[PDB]
Amino acid sequence: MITVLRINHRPYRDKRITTHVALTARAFGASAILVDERDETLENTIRGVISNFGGSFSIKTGCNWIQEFKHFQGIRVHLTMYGRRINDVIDEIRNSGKDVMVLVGSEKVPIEAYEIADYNVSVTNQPISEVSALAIFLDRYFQGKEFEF
Amino acid sequence: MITVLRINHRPYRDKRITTHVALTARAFGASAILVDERDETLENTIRGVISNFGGSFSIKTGCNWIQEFKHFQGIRVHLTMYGRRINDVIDEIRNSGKDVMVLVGSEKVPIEAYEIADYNVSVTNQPISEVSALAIFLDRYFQGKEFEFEF
Repeated sequence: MITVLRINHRPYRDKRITTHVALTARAFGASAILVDERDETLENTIRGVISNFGGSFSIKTGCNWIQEFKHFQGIRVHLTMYGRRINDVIDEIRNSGKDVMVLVGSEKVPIEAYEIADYNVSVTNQPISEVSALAIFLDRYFQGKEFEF
Repeated sequence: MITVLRINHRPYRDKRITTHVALTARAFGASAILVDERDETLENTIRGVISNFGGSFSIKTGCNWIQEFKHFQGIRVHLTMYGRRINDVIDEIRNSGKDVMVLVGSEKVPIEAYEIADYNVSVTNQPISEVSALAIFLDRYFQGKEFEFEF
C-alpha cells in the first residue's frame, strides 16, 4: 500500500494544488493521503470524489508529518530536486515488497526529510510541478499499469 | 513538435495550476504553450525559467483557443477523462510524424474541444489534475526519454 504524505499545505491558499496532489495520488494507485495542516473543506471535497467515483482511498488532515514519516512501517520516499534519479532506485523500492510513504511538498533545503527518508528521489533538474513528480513516481512504481475503481 | 493549448486559465482566480502546467509542458518536452487568457505574470515567470535553465520553449497568452485548435496544422489531441485510453492511440499519434497540439483544460471543458479534437485521450477515467494528465501524455509520447532532453 502507498500513502502520500503531503506537507506545506496552507488551507487558506493551497486547496487547489493539494486537491490536485490527492486526486493524482488516488488515480495512480496510492491508497491514502495524509496532509499536514488540518483542512475540513479539503477532506469534504476529496471524500466527495471518493463517494462519487468509488474505492476506499483515504484522506486525513491535521497530521504531524515528522512523526508520520519517522514512524511509518515501510519505505520512506522523499520526492525532491535534491534527490538521485528515480530510475536508479525504483526497482529496489518496488522489489522490496514493503508499504511505501511518499513525501511531497518539501521546501527550503529539506533537512528534516533528508534525515528520515530511505530514498530521496528526483525526476529532472528542470523546474517541475510536485503533481507531475508524484505522477511519474507512481507510474514508475506501478510500471505503467492501469487501475480499477 | 508538441504545442500545449491551455484553456480555462483564470488569472485573477489562480495562476499556480497554469504555471504548473507550463513548467510540465517545458520539462517534459513540449516546444510551446498557448494560453487562452492573457497573463503577463505567467509569461514573465516562464520566460524567467527559460532564461535561467535554458532551451527554446515559448509561451504565448491571450489566444483564441477555438481558432488555434481548429486550424492547427497537425494532430489535435484533447486530454480528458471522458476520452479514449491513451495506450490505444499513443503509438499512431507518435508514428504519424505530425506536429501535435495538446489541449488541457480545467473544470468543465466546452463541448467544442471534444468535437474539434482528432483524438480525445484519457490517461485515466478518474478525476485527475491536468498537470498529471499532461505529464503522462508527454511521458508516453516520448517513451520515457524526455528527461534525457538537453536544455
